[PDB]
Amino acid sequence: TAQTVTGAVAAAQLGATLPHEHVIFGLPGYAGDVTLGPFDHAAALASCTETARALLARGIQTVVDATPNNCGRNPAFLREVSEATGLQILCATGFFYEGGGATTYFKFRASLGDAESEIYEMMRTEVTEGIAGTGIRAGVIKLASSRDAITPYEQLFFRAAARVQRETGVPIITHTQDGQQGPQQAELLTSLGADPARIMIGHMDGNTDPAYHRETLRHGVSIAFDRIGLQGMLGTPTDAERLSVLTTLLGEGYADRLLLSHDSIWHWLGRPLAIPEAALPAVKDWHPLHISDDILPDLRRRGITEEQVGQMTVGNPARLFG
Ligand SMILES: [Co+2]
Ligand SMILES: [Co+2]
Repeated sequence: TAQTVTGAVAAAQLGATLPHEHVIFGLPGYAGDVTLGPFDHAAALASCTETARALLARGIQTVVDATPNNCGRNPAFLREVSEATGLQILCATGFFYEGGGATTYFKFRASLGDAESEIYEMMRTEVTEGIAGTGIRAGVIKLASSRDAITPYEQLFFRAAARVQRETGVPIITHTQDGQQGPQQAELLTSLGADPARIMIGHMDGNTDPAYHRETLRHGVSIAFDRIGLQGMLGTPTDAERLSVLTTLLGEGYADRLLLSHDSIWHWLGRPLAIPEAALPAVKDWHPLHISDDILPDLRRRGITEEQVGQMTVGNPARLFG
């Protein structure tokens, strides 16, 4: 079964799934901006339930919320959104690339003792028992790595996650930075005995060389083109380039290892931030209805079959998260 924020759910009840999205999200530091950018709970609930309804209208029955522990993750809010709409939501346990922000805590602990075991205990507890005393369990572990390497600090989390994966069977989803380190993540996690049929290497659409994807897929893992709609921001490809690589890989029989998502943020934490005019095109399709309305029909137009589409959007998530 999949562990969702409203309880366990049968694999066959997951339905069409978006496997990497952010219902709410804050970059590390947002909490320090609380005076002028506090959480507007009513406004967030309204906006997020509206979005959940739009997804349910499109046949989407489950979303995997990939928000790390230090980026504003809020299981009780996700449960409110789920209970209000019927949309099934899985949440994550993990911390963001370091790299990234809010890293000083476990880096310091690592310097003074066995941080891997501490991380392992957090992950295990949040997967098996619950988060922050609420009884809401994480349904996926979230890992992230930097662009130029999986750093020794980041590896603490990879080794702790592999251990929890061996003991519980929990799925693992990842973040890759600027289209790098996919093969290394897959190789590291598999070498540690993690189950490749429960690993989704993320942000693989960030690289436009099919050979990079094929190398990752070699480890038996799945890969997600999960920032679909985010176009030419800070090195991201366009969707057209994404789909060009995807059609190639589909044509090589990889449909049962490919997944699709947006990495969208439905409500931003902190003060609202205005998108500069020049950047509007990059973010225009970066929202969770884009795959349903624009992408899937475009793949069908291209000769991708209904069976293949259902494999990416329903078959694979059932197997990976269920
Ligand atoms: Co990410
Ligand atoms: Co993300």
